[PDB]
Amino acid sequence: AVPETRPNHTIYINNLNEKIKKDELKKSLHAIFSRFGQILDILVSRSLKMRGQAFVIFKEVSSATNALRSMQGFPFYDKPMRIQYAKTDSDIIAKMKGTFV
RNA sequence: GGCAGAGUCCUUCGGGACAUUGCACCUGCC
Repeated sequence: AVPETRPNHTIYINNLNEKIKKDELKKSLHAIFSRFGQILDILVSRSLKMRGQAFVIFKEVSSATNALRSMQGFPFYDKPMRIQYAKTDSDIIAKMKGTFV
């Protein structure tokens, strides 16, 4: 395939298991991604489109670049999964730039 | 303030049938 591949603040992971809880999927993303840097927050949805994926916000855009080079296609919930950068930024960073100026 | 969806619809929100390897940061009842 031909993925544009672009750097962003939040990364989107897909191809996950379809039987994870909300406190269990958010606790695993904060333990691995935090090892690289400090995480701000993690959101997980269980809708049809979101039936196996999550989003993590890194303190800086560089913190997500390293989390993808080492976690590119790694095991998360008893299964292999590839990570692709997110398409847009996170709404929490909208005010982190400086109380929305 | 309880609770689910965040996938569609009947709807008194009480319950109920049926689909999805797919870029989200959100609403409603009382």
